[PDB]
Amino acid sequence: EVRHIELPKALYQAYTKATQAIWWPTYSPDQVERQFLSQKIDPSAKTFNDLDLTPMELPDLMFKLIRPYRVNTFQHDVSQLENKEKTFVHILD
Amino acid sequence: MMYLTYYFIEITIFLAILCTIFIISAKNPMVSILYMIALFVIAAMYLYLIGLGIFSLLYIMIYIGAIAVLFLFIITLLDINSTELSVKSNIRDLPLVLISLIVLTISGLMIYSNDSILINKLLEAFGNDYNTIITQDWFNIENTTLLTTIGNVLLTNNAFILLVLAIVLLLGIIGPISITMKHKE
Amino acid sequence: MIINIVEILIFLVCVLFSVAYLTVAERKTLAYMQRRLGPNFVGYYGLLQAFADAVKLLLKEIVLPKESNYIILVISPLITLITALIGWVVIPLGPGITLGELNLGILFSLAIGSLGVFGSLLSGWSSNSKYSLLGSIRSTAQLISYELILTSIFIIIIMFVSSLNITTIIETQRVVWYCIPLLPLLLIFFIASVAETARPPFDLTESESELVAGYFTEYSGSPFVFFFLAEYSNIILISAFNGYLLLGGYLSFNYSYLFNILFNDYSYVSFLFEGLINSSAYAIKLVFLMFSFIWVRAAFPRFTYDNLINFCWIILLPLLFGIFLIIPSTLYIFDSFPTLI
Amino acid sequence: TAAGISLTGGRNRCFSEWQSFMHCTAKTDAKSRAQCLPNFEDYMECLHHTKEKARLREIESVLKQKKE
Amino acid sequence: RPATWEESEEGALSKATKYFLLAEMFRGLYVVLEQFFRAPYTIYYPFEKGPVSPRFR
Amino acid sequence: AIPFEALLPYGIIFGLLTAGGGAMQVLHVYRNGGVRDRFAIDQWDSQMMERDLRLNGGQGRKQVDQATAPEAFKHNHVWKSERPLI
Amino acid sequence: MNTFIIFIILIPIVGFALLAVNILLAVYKPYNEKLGAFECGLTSFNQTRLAFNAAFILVAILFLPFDLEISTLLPYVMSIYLVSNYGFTIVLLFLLILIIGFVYEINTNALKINKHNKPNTDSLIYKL
Amino acid sequence: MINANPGFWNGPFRYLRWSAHNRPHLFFAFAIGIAGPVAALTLTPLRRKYLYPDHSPLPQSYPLPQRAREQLTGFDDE
Amino acid sequence: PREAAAHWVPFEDKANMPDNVPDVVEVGATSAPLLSASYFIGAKCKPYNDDFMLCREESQGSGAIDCLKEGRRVTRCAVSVIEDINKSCLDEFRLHWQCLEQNNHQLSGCRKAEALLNKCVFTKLNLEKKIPGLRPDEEPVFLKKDPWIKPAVDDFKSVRAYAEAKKNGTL
Amino acid sequence: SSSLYRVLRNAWEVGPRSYWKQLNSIGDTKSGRLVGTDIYGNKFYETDHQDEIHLRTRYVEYKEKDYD
Amino acid sequence: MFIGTIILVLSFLGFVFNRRNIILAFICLETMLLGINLILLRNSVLFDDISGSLFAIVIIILAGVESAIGLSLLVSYYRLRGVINSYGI
Ligand SMILES: CCCCCCCCCCCCO[C@H]1O[C@H](CO)[C@@H](O[C@H]2O[C@@H](CO)[C@H](O)[C@H](O)[C@@H]2O)[C@H](O)[C@H]1O
Repeated sequence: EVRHIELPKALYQAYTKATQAIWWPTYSPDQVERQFLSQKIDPSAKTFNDLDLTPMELPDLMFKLIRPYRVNTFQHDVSQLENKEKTFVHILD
Repeated sequence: MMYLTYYFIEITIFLAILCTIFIISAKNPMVSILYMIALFVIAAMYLYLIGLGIFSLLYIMIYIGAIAVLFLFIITLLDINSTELSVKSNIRDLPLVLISLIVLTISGLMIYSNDSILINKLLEAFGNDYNTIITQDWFNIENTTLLTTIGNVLLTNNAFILLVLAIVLLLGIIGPISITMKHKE
Repeated sequence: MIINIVEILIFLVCVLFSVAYLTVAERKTLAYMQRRLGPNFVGYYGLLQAFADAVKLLLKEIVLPKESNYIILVISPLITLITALIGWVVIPLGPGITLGELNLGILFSLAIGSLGVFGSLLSGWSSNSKYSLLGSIRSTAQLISYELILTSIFIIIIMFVSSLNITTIIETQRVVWYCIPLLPLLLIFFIASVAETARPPFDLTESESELVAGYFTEYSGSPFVFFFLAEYSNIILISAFNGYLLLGGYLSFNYSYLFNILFNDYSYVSFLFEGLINSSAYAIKLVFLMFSFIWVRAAFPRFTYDNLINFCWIILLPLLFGIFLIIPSTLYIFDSFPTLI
Repeated sequence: TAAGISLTGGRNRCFSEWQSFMHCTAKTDAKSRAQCLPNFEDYMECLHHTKEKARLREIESVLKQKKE
Repeated sequence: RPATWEESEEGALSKATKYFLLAEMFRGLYVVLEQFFRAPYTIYYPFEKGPVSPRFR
Repeated sequence: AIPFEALLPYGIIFGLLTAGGGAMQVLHVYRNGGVRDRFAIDQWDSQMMERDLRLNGGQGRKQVDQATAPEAFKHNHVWKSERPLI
Repeated sequence: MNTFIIFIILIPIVGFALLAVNILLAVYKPYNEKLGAFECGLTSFNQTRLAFNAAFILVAILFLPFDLEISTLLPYVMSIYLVSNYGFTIVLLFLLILIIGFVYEINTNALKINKHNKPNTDSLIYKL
Repeated sequence: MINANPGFWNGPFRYLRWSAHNRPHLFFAFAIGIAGPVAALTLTPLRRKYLYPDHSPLPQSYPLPQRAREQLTGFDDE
Repeated sequence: PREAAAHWVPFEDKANMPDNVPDVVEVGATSAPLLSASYFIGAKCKPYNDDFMLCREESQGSGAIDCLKEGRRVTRCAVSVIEDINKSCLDEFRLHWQCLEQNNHQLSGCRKAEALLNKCVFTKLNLEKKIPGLRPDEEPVFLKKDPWIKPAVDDFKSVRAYAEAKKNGTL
Repeated sequence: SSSLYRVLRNAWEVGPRSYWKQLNSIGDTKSGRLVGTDIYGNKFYETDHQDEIHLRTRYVEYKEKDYD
Repeated sequence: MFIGTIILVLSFLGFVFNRRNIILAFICLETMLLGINLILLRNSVLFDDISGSLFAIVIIILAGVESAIGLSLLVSYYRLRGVINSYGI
């Protein structure tokens, strides 16, 4: 379960403005400004299909890209494992 | 500055409630064992508080040092499946859990007093208001501590229970070999 | 409480820097035994090698693998280090010169040493690997198996002095050090010390596991520094146990004659020189025991798990269950059961 | 067997009351055993301090409401 | 033929002393310690070079 | 002994622990007032030390050899009122 | 505030110093295979445990009673003078009874690891 | 096999020789453990008779006299 | 009784003793001089001490209120002993208890001052140190010539005084 | 020879300036006669003492701090 | 008195209403013994009595042997079955 918060603008923008004082990259205030600016595609501009290219889209590649962070907690429904497990040796004498 | 350390018994009671809840609640039983270790630490603290640090150290070296070690030893070696604490599985227990909590706690606090009327038996248990005076005597000439006296009574006045605990420990050796080992012939 | 903070900081500084230079001592002594020299280049005469190692490690990533656990991997070093360092509270460098002058000091030592097994236990749980969980088991078996021998020697010594105050155990050895009547117990306690520290010839699972992909401590960064500090502090603390149980701790020749010659009344120079002599004795004994650890690493091959468990449970404990019978019998024969203090 | 022994190896806090009560039991039979009621009350009072607690409750209440 | 415990030119107590007191092991410790007091072979390389021959490639 | 470079770290360990023990001896003596530490103290010695604190003006381990106490020692007595254990 | 208390609290609530120094100073930009674990190696959804020999768990199960024995000897060594020549005999009987179990442990060979693939020791006999 | 057990009941002395040669870790533990109780039984009275007797007891408490009170004076008031 | 536990506030009492109880001086000596004068107190206050304990035992509970006269006698006898020490034998006494302070109140570290003090009190006050309960066969440990247990540093002033007293035949 | 008398004797032969230079450069204290100098400025030495082992008799003292 | 009764009662409830583990059952038994020992030792201190501390150290020993035997029995159960499941003991 990915955690998200959704707290207001005047607070997050100030928190970001504060975290620019550390040396490493952080979420910038202009990024939370861009959080209100959705993509407006220019129709006069060329596209992929002018290059004979057909993109992938995100849901088919999300598996490939996110499976390193998949935990894979345990196996599914270990019931129906009892009587087969009964036939193996578990402590060697 | 004086009363900064007054509520250190109440804090241990609170932390014990918390650690028991975490034992019941933890997903992986390894975490339940670790919270049991934390509860042993809290009990050892409380025992130092009331003046029995010898028992605190005995607890640290026996319970945490051997029993918890053996618990971790077995869960590292055995497959112990677990169902997570759920609302579709455990919420049915709440009425009986609450009834039993109230009844068992109140009876456990009533059982310690000898008063005839039942309500007063709880009210005396909560009558922890007045402090104890600690006066000093000069009659104890030796350096006898709690462990010395335990040894004295256990080896003279109570030698029989020691020489029966010997057979209990013999069982602790002979049973596990009979149950775990397979003798060839 | 100002001077309490001062005493604590002095003690901490001296202990931790002793550890950091024991690393260099290990390397240089093993080297000169091996007809080489090293480290001699990273300070003048090699006296900044450990600090270079520390500074490097404290700038490395703290990579934690995919199927591992963050919290356990990160705190197990820290719990191990805490337990290694809080055992120094009861160690006396003089008659009462201690941070913790507990009358239950032996039991504090013996109970805080009981918690060092949890590091090796929890290390195995920081991965979804089934064979490291067995290396964990083998190591913990070794540690719990030699704990019994250390505790047995503790109790055999306390048969001679009926006290758990470490300063009293030392002051009883003004007459004779307990290595003289119990010289084989010195060998046994050193052997069990080397085995509890998981040091060679008892380095089975570290040696075992560097072969395989797992079953050893594959930590990076700060966990790694903490584990090194824990190891090279437990070495000094188990040699300290050797010291105050069998080698007299801080004791030496009687210097009453010399002090009555040099001095005429108690001054602070008198007290400083007393303290320096006593802690000098304690430190030279510790140095000898650390050199012995290094020597044993240099000399002998390694054990297997079977040979080691057999060694312990079939050779050493029988002798000690016999010594439990022979020491009180020797005290009964001569009417020498010891009094409290 | 370990009755009447302290944590320090000696007589416990409420030894004397117990010993008085046991002297009176040794004097008595099961029909004259009711003579030993005040002694047993004393032993239990030493143990649990009920009457002294009620006394101090009265003292405190006089310090409590008759003033404020 | 193998030699049994009988037909032994060494008493039980003597070999038990060698068993309990770790004779050969102390001898090995001493042979390692003798090297501690011998000259190290190490040459400091950027400032002292090793042996080279005319044939070197 | 020949290899001094190998004994230098041992010398540092020796010197640090020695100086630590010496400074700790001095600090303990400063804390006590020119007297070595007490150790292995039982109940009796603790009660006697409290009595000494009653006979001197709270001046730690200062000892008094006079045969009659000040008249403050009659009213300086301490009883300890302990929390209820639960 | 005693120096004992100061030390034993200070060690835990300060031990994370170099931890934080390392977390703030050091790089952290993981890969998939830097989050990986080995040169080669794999395992399907076969099981969560490996079969182990009995001695591996028996050493731990027997650590408890022998440890309790040696810890029960502590009252004796702290009472040795007061229990003069009576408790001595009692603890000797204690130790003998507990040595009987140790004898049992040795004679059963409970901590020994046994080997399955024996070497063949049977003669080669040819039916004529 | 080479040096198998000959049995204690088929000869004690031979068995003990075999044990010293082939099982020293058990034999000498047995010797240590047995030599304490036996020595305690057999040598202690010789020690009491010919070396030094047992020490007189320590007080262990205030030695309250077993007598009736006696009237005293000295160090009374005034 | 047990020592306090988990919290405890000292509290004094500014009340005076009742008037049916006469006044009595206190002893006023701290740990070390009292440890030095213990045996000389016991040599002189045996009857008063044991009468105090016998009236406590006979009282069977009321010893605090029934034994006041007897305890006053004990206190006065001890004060008399320490007054006699201070009037006559103060330098050796001070040697002894300062020596006790620099040790851990171990009498084994103070024998050279103990000898001088015992000689002084035996000659002037006629009180001698005796460890009872022993046999004629047992050697009292404070008279052993060469003990096993000796101090780390023998006290300086006591050593100089012992030397001077052996050169002047006082011992 | 790995002994202290060696470094003390050599540091008496080569003065303290050379001692600190050698300690900052080589890490060891060596005393030898100057054999020559190269075109870059590096000075080359040879020792005759029995203490120095085979292959430790000839050495270099570089001119640059960033030696190579 | 309070800490012990609380630990005991909560351990008993976590034993009774455990639909998850067997390890929790072991833990709840051990914590129940702990709670009893704490009440026992508090009474030992208040009465200034040794019988309570004697009973407590005896409980320590007996609980250790109990743990050893219980975890041998679990190992036999696992010898035969190979998996210790949510249910079925
Ligand atoms: C504790 C201070 C805080 C900072 C941490 C310092 C970390 C530095 C730890 C080093 C301690 C010595 O530990 C190290 O010893 C030697 C160094 O030659 C290594 O040994 C290595 O070198 C060779 C020697 O040529 C050995 O033969 C061995 O085969 C191995 O290859 C050990 O495998 C390692 O354990």
